[PDB]
Amino acid sequence: DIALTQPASVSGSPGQSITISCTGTSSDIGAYTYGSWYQQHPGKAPKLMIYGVNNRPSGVSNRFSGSKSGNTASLTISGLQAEDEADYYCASFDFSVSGVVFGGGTKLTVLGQPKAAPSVTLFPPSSEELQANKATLVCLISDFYPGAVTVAWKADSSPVKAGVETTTPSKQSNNKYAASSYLSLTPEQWKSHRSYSCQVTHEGSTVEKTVAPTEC
Amino acid sequence: QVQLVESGGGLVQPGGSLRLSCAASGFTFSSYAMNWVRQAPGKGLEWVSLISGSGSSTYYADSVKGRFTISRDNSKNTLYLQMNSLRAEDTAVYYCARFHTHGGYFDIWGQGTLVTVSSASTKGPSVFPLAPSGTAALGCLVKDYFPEPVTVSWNSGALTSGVHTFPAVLQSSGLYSLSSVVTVPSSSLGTQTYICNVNHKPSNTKVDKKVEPK
Amino acid sequence: EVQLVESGGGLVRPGRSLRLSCTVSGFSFDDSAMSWVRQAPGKGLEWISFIKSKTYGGTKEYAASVKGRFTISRDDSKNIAYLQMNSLKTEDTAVYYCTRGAPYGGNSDYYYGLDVWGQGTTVTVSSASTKGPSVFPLAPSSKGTAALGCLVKDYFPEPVTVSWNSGALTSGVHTFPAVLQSSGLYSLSSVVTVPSSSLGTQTYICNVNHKPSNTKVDKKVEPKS
Amino acid sequence: DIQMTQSPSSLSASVGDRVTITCRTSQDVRGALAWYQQKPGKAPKLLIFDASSLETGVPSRFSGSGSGTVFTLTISSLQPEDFAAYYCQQFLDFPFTFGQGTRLEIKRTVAAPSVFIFPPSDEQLKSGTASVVCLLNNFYPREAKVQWKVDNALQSGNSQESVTEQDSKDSTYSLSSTLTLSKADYEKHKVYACEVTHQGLSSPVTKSFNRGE
Repeated sequence: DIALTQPASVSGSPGQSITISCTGTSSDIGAYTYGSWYQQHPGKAPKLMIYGVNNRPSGVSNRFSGSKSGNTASLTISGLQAEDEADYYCASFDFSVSGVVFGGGTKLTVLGQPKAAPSVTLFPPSSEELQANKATLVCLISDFYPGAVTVAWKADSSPVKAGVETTTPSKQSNNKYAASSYLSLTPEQWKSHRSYSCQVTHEGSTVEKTVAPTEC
Repeated sequence: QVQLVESGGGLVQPGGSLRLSCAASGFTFSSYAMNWVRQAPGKGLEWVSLISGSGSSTYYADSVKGRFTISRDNSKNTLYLQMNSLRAEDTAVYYCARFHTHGGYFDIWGQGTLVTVSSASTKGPSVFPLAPSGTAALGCLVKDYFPEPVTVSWNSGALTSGVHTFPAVLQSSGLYSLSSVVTVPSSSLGTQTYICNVNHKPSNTKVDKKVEPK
Repeated sequence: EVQLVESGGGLVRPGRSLRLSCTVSGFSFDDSAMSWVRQAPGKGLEWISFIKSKTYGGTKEYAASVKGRFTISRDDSKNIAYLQMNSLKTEDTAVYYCTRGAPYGGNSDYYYGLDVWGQGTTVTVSSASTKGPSVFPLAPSSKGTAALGCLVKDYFPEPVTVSWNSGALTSGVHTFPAVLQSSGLYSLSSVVTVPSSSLGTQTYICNVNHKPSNTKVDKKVEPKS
Repeated sequence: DIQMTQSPSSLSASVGDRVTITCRTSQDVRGALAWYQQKPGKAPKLLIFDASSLETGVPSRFSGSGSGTVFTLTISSLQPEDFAAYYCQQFLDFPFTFGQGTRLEIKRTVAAPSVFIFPPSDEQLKSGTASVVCLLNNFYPREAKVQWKVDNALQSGNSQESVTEQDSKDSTYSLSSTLTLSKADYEKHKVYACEVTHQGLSSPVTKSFNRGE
């Protein structure tokens, strides 16, 4: 038998080395284990970081080093950059049972980022959608960090909660977080209030984008 | 360059087959072992299958041991994984991987193909233009898409900058929603070519919508 | 436990044939791959040949330097390995090591190294017969620390034993490495450092023992008049 | 075929230094290198079996690293039992060639050599071959140039050199230069000189003997 364990999440800084430990467990482990470390950017194919204990693949930066201490293996990243935002996985290959087992993965989060206010875009119900009899009010939040921004929909200057859907923050390629909010309204409801607004709370701040039923 | 491509995927009613094929070029396909790696949406990676270079050495994982069958064709230079009795839990991205000669590590990974199982039927995207109401943002909203993914190409694919692709939205009703925004010059709004194309592979719906200033 | 002992070797003549045997104990012969490695005297390590297990095609292969003149075979049920050399060249004098190749996992065709090494056996190719060492004295004529020396010329095969004061003087005794002269024999130098006052006090006695020819040469080093 | 280059050929270190040896392969081997250790007279043993992994019979002070072309062996705290010859071997494809070989030797205070000239023996005078012996005692480092001068003219192509291993007491090396001349060649000379060039010597040390003194 063989099983792996990885830390929940590790955090460093944009100029410092950090270590992530894959801990292996087995019973009477006289078996031959080959260890590899893989990098995964959000929504992209995993890439081979380390094989063996300290072998780096060609075309991979020399900032990634590996070590084996007893059973536990370790990835050390020095010269940490914002480009190393990813998840890291450890894979153990057992030659006898000839099986490779992965771990839970670690989220390598850096702290060297600035707090940027979100950009909020509000879209009036579409003309085709308006003919469709269901109004979908679109609110897009772009370029925010750290990524936890709540959305409040206001109709007629009062809070509204029915039909509001918020997508979880997603890491944009440009080193920013973005999210979408959709408000579903009846076609008669859309021509009911004077003006509806989106109030976004990114970090303390509140950004208000207004759109009225007078789109015309 | 050495390339691994995955084909075969989409929506499968629980119990279907969905034979996946990964085609590989650039390396001698005969001498290298090939693995399949499955990633559930939002969870970690895990291993499914391994085929040796000569064949007849097939190793599956524990979760699937009488359901997935794996065949490499060196003559056609590809490798196929076949599922049977696919439970609702096995919805994931499937990655094709190569084992190096001195085995243990996945040298090259395929792009990935999406396998989703759900009793819901394929619903073609409904495309609506969110028209632009120095640079202004306008775009398209796709409602009622199931399952992912939908390609939203602005300007017939020519447009490449100023286009933000919003992440997919998991609606409560069971369908999806997606949005694509494009930042075009305020003075260029009256002359730009603003036509969007939505390709929904799961239902094979290729729609060309036109968004105009309002 | 895991033991490899090589047998054979000795002196042979150029152009003839010779056959080295390797005996193993502890690990199974059938699924363990084997290799033959050669060390020239004083030069680096050189890889000669590789035999794979019976279950991985049983192919035999060699380095390009010895291909066409070397054959490596393995015998099952005896747990031994044969290496055969035909048309030996003068250069091929060396220590031969028998090694076991380690497959990447428990089993596989691909190997990462050679784990267990036998003590190695020596193979010398030459033309000269057993010629007992000729001992010549190098007397200290300097003038402090003075050097008294014995030069052993035309010895074969190596090695010879040099003793100072019948084994008494083990301090300051330097035995130079054996040098292969172009004449085919061997040359060795023994040097001893003695005080200038001690140069004319005691008697420098050098004992040269040559086992191959059974030569016991007693050289009395004295200052040269 | 894979060509293997070993750098540097000679390593000088004391106990406690961190020593790095680099094996460079023209082809991209990618994790099929093995580092072997050989004590001067005994059989070698396998130190690093992957480009980075350790065998069981190996102390933890040996570390490996590697990427394609370049593989490195690192010793952090040099215990005295590691002074030996280190070789690399590739394993991607046959032949499994061996590297040139790197040597580790004690670093001590630079000590100049003592040069002694032993003239031809009377016994060997009638033997037929006259030997001139040049002895270099207590030298450091290893590099040393020994030149033979006959009648004030330099000679070459008739010299043999023997180098002893590192001394286990003084940490020095001794060099033996043998010049072999025929009876006619021995008679035809007037003065025989050995010229020693080394870092320790201020100037080339000339030990001369009159051929007939």
